[PDB]
Amino acid sequence: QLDPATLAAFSAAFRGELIWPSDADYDEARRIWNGTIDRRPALIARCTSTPDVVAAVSFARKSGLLVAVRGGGHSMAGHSVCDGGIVIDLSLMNSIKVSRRLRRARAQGGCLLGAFDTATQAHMLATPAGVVSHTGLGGMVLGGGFGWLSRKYGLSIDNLTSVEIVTADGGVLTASDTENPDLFWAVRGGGGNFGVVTAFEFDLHRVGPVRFASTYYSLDEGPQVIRAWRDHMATAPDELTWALYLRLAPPLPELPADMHGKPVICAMSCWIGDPHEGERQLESILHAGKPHGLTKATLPYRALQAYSFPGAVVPDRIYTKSGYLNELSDEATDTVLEHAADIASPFTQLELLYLGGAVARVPDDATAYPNRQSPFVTNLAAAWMDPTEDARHTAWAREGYRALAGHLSGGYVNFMNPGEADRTREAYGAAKFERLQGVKAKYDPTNLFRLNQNIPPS
Amino acid sequence: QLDPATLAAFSAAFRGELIWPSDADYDEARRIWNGTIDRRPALIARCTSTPDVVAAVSFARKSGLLVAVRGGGHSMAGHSVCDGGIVIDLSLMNSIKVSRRLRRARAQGGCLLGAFDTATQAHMLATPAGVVSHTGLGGMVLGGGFGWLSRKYGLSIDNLTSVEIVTADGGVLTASDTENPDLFWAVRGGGGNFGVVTAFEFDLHRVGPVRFASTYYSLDEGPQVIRAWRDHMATAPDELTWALYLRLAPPLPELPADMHGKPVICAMSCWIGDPHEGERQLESILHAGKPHGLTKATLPYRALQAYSFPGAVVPDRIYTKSGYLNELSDEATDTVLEHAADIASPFTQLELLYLGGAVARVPDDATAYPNRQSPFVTNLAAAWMDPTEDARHTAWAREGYRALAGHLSGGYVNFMNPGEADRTREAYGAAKFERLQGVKAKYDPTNLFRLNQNIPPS
Ligand SMILES: Cc1cc2nc3c(=O)[nH]c(=O)nc-3n(C[C@H](O)[C@H](O)[C@H](O)COP(=O)(O)OP(=O)(O)OC[C@H]3O[C@@H](n4cnc5c(N)ncnc54)[C@H](O)[C@@H]3O)c2cc1C
Ligand SMILES: Cc1cc2nc3c(=O)[nH]c(=O)nc-3n(C[C@H](O)[C@H](O)[C@H](O)COP(=O)(O)OP(=O)(O)OC[C@H]3O[C@@H](n4cnc5c(N)ncnc54)[C@H](O)[C@@H]3O)c2cc1C
Repeated sequence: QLDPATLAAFSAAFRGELIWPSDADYDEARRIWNGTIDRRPALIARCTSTPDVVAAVSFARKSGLLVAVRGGGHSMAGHSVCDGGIVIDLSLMNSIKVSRRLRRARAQGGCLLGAFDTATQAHMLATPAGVVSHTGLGGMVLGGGFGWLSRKYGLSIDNLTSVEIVTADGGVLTASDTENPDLFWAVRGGGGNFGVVTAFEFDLHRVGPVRFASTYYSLDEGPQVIRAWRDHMATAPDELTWALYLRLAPPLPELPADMHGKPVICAMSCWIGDPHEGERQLESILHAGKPHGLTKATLPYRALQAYSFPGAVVPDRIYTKSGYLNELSDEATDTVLEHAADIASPFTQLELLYLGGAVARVPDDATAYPNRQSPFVTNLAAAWMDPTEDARHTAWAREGYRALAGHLSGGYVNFMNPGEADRTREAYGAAKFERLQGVKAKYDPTNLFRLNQNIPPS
Repeated sequence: QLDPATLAAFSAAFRGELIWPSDADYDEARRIWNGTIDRRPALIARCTSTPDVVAAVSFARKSGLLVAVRGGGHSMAGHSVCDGGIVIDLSLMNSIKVSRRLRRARAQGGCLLGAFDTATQAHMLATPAGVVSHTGLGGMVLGGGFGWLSRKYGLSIDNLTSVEIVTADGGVLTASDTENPDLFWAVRGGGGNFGVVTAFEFDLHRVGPVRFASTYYSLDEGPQVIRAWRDHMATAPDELTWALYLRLAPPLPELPADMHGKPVICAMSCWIGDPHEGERQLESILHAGKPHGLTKATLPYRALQAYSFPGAVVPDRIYTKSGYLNELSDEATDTVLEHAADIASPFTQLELLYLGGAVARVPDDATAYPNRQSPFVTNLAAAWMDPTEDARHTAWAREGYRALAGHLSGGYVNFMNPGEADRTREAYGAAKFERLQGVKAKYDPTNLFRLNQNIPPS
């Protein structure tokens, strides 16, 4: 229940659409990618411009409404919808302006990654981002953003040159390396904690065809494959990216039918560079076990981005446990394989990513992103359909994480689950957390923006 | 030179971005995909809403400025930029709202196809459109729209249920099967003649992974290959799509070095349905010649959409000559193969497409789109870099068209080049042209919207 004159001012300033609990499209509009999050906002505000976002931020502040901000809706913690507050929904703000000559993209805060990649790839350009096309640019970038171009070109934030952001007081600011640089440091890794980013500006790279391979190894050869991977990646050129996704084999025709539904290692790899050299490089890492269901192709970068994940199934419910590693020992490898063998849903993956490369050459305190120096990421990404099965899949992720606890440190804020609100200090570390609290105290002293991996002020 | 009060009235209502000739980004903003078209507008109005388009249309009408309308800028005739007028530039109106439950997408008139496919594929949904992701949804749909899903699900227009359209008098209309149906018939194939479409609504289809192959055949085997293709497609199920792209072989590692840069047939095919049936279906048509550089993949639809074309290179300059055929005779085939052997540029293709299927089952009078009953499309699509070579690549497409033209009928308005303004009556046929002229008399009597394949009123 809201103050009528304040609501009137808000509606008058707001050119976008307002979705109320009684409108037919409220239920669909309040659903986010993590279907285990069922929440009922008081109001959904579909913003169409920066002044729309200003109006919405101001209205939430005057009304005392809990603020959720939504880009693409992919929050693994469920942060983009609230019970009883306002959803500042940016999904209609999807435009990208690309300069081919200047190698620049200016993208609104509601963009979906596939819209961005399409727009830059019209000119054979790109900048690093995540591997699934319908992820939102917004939350991803603000937490760091990594994927197929990161070992070559860094995190998304390593290519961000400025933002336009609406702060909790209703003001609009530009943050860059030369203008409000403390805020610029903080948004590069600090999440939505300091305001609503309504435009991101990135430097772009020329990225022609990329030689790519995806294949599946039997878990019988699991030890030799994973050891080959971790050995190789410690000295591999930045141009090679090679990731392992332990999962049940999808029922696709390139795979023998007797392997369908059984745990396997799906290995995906690419070479950012000359495709003839890439072919040589990928053949050099494809044979540590027998590759089943091998697909090799020379792909436009936009098609590489659109390819993940084999099977093309969107799961309804998810639960993720994740952390970094500094090393992947033989015993950690057996633990990984032991829990991979117990995967139950065909949409679960136990992901082993190797970052390093350009990501680790950025000095640690240049941004708010922690753990550049830990090259391994393990993500126990449980995903399933049946709501009566939540406990069994959640358990797989939780137990696997616990079993590897001796090897795991830190944690990517963008892979954190709904129950992980207190992993924040550990993820960032004490020095970064303290600096972030100081920027929080300057720019969001009332913690208006607290549906995120939250950094309280002071 | 503009009346101040008229300009002030525009600025009072307009909330978008203006680009003037002295502005930094003028030169990139006025460039369109057909780089041979070098024109200099008085003003680029980058609209961000339906009221922006209303103000821009009324401003152009009141000011006497010639109106260009831009969606993705892919006009093969160069229609989306004008000398001395206003470009009503829709590229920032890129938002797509998808309802998974309703299997509906509402897309703004400025969307790029890859933005649209990213948004629908977030819900494993799709609807037919062209094969290159950076194509604009607006000009494509308005001329009809065909691609990988068309044999199965029709043209884009066969999945179109309504539009929001700003007409030349500045009013906003809805056209659907229930509201202004006369206009609705016309916008489904009649281009931007009737007003600026600010929103399209589409029915969507559930489209999971699709089995896909691309391979290259030597021109030595051209005759048996093309004859096998035309014979197979005559009775093929709707679920198989199979296209031939004659071109120079790209210098990719999957192809033998001795074929790089030589004329070949690039055959691409896919099955829209079960991927195991798809594998059986494609294996059966892959071997009409010896398949070199063979890539087979089981792809998310969004990645099939991002795949075209092998080499992933964007030409600066293009020149197109196209038509339909009712049958592809042996004599036509020989001519095709003879002119393909003369291809000079690595970006040129001679395209041989087979539509039919669900496109041909829509009654001919049901939309403004002509030649549903001709299943063959040939497109001599010259593309290149160096402006000093225009004559040699233009001559190639002209002479191939002339040597085939007796077998050709009609022409897709979206493949017309800048010198084909005179092909309009013939492309549409007498009946459709006459009905379109009456809709023109009703909705754009002053031909404000004449930078398109134009239908003058009455
Ligand atoms: C299928 C899938 C694949 C993924 N793949 C990758 C990957 O390859 N690499 C990677 O690094 N991450 C990846 N992620 C994680 C992703 O980075 C996070 O889920 C991220 O938060 C997604 O942002 P979003 O805008 O879609 O989500 P949302 O749910 O909308 O928002 C996430 C958070 O950011 C805030 N927020 C969002 N937009 C804005 C904005 N414009 N301004 C201010 N705050 C904002 C929200 O308030 C919230 O705290 C993936 C996630 C999914 C579900
Ligand atoms: C590389 C490439 C690949 C292609 N592939 C295919 C394909 O596979 N299938 C296919 O069917 N076509 C294909 N096309 C052709 C495409 O359909 C036409 O070029 C179409 O006109 C492109 O639309 P656009 O919005 O990008 O172009 P623009 O240059 O922006 O516009 C084209 C015309 O439409 C008008 N217009 C654009 N948007 C609107 C709007 N919202 N309301 C009113 N008028 C509007 C413009 O005024 C102009 O007359 C391809 C084109 C290219 C260059």
